[PDB]
Amino acid sequence: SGFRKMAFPSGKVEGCMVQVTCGTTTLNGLWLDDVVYCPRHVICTSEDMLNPNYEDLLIRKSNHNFLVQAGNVQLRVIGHSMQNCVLKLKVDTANPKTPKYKFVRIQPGQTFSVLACYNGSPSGVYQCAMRPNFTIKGSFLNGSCGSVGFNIDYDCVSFCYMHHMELPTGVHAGTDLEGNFYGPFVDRQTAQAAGTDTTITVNVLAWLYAAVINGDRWFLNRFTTTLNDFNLVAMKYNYEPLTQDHVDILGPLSAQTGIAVLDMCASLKELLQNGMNGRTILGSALLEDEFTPFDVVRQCSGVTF
Amino acid sequence: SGFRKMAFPSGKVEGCMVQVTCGTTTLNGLWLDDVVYCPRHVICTSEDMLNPNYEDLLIRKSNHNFLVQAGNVQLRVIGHSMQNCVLKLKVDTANPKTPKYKFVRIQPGQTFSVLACYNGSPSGVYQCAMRPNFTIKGSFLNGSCGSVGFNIDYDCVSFCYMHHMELPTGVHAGTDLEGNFYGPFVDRQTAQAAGTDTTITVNVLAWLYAAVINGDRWFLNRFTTTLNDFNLVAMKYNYEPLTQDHVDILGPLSAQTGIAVLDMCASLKELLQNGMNGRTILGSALLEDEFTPFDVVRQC
Ligand SMILES: *C(=N)[C@H](C[C@@H]1CCNC1=O)NC(=O)[C@@H]1C[C@@H](C(F)(F)F)CN1C(=O)[C@@H](NC(=O)OC)C(C)(C)C
Ligand SMILES: *C(=N)[C@H](C[C@@H]1CCNC1=O)NC(=O)[C@@H]1C[C@@H](C(F)(F)F)CN1C(=O)[C@@H](NC(=O)OC)C(C)(C)C
Repeated sequence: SGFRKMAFPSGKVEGCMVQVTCGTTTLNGLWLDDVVYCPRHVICTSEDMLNPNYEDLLIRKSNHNFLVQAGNVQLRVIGHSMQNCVLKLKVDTANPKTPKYKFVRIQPGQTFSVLACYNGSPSGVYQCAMRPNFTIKGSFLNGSCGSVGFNIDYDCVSFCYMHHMELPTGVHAGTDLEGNFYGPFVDRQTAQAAGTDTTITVNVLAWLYAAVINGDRWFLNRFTTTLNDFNLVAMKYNYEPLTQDHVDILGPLSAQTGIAVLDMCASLKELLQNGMNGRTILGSALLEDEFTPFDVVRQCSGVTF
Repeated sequence: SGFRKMAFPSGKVEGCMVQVTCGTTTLNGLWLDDVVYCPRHVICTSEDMLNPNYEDLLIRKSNHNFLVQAGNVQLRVIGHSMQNCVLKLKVDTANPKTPKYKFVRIQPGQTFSVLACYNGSPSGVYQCAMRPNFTIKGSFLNGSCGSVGFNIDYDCVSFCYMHHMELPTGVHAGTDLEGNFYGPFVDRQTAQAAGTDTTITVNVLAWLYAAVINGDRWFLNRFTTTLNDFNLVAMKYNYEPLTQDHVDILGPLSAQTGIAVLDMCASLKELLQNGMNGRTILGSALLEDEFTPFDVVRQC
């Protein structure tokens, strides 16, 4: 029993973290086989950030301008190239600690673990959901760029995120491992607005099932609702519209507790209109939306890697 | 910017997790040098648990009744001894992945990372605080016993907790790595009550500093308070009394922000008396007490 925000064990990702220095900028790099991936803004000076021409900036750099350090040993850069917003530095040594991996582009609503790093040394691990407006609510300071987001499938690490910048709301933005930003953001220090955020309805439903499995039952009522009727309420409270795909994804949890998805939607519908009235659910005074139906199932089956 | 409940990187501890089986019971063990540490209740049947005589039960077990596995490698058990509520299994191989380590008994109010494990394999990592009543609010299922709590200081792993059981209220109990339970608990399946819990006042203040460093400042008022008057209010709302030692520990945060501890206690006094009025601090609708001043400084 008990329900907690839990991150994947970071060991396999810790063995891939290196420090990448160019000029006065020092950030983190991901060393897989004989390539070190890092954000391309590492080649900028504080002034360049305002409006960089990355192609021209990279032309002025050579392999000797990139100081790559794996622990106490310096790695030699023998080639460099730019793939979207990512810099790929070829090194002369392949990472002997390279795990089985893949590069994946996650969807909004999906979660991942972030291994926050500074000077190529891991400092902490936490779980994030990719918000519907393609930002993340992380904890990142100067030097944290190049820190990666990932999920594990027993043996294989699916790298889905690399940290690049922080936006007005204190929210974070970054790319997949091919350098394509999530959202409408650019790696330039100019004002940029993230869209209006929305609550991940399917994740709130998943978390209400986790509450039932754990003994928190007070919010359960005898009503049901239509996917269409519920969406009229969800739109008023800024919740993402619920689809049949979402209902099918929630099937395993619904089957385990014997509570139908439309029945849980009716319980959620009343929680949005009447509020929680000072009561808590799983130790929280708000409705949580950063647990996927898969995060809940994993923590209700003991899935190991 | 951003403030998150963050666990330490688990790689160093993952290399120490092994599977320990005794009869039909399978749980986790901690392999450091040539010794595997695990809960002593691994030797119990579902029947023994109700009222175990561990001394008599362990007498009936030999080294061969303990199967220890690290990955697909079988470690040969060549010795066994019981220290308090912990079993120490001597194996024929020293763990080559043994980090620099120490065993620590943490104080109530302090935090640690838990590497949750099943079948000797790591499942996930989360941060916990040892409550004033010596329980933790974890996420542990059947087979999670043996999973450990730890802190990391650069290269050294300070192991502070080993999971043993779940209490009537859904909370968790366990021992330090010497087998001594935190709190009044015993490894027997009988009803046991954890005391009335209290809020960790020094941690709530550290979290208020974290909020100000992040731009959440609506709760900051122009008032100040004394230690004696703040403690009169804190007593009413079931908070631990704030001491000069607590004020001293808040020093680095107080200096980094330029906000006196007694000015922050006036903000906290008004938050307790008037309530939060549906507002949030760092995305939370309640006052959080599971971040120590050190946890906050580490992320600021
Ligand atoms: C990477 N090491 C940092 C991480 C950043 C530091 C403060 N909080 C964080 O998360 N990344 C940067 O400093 C980027 C690099 C520049 C750019 F993104 F390429 F343009 C600007 N940086 C920013 O994050 C800026 N954000 C911004 O311009 O967003 C539009 C700020 C935070 C203003 C320095
Ligand atoms: C260890 N693998 C489990 C962990 C437990 C299972 C569900 N969630 C958990 O935290 N530990 C146990 O099953 C212990 C072993 C027995 C004893 F502690 F040695 F006595 C009893 N177990 C319990 O946790 C029981 N709790 C209990 O009796 O508390 C007083 C329960 C959870 C009732 C099986």
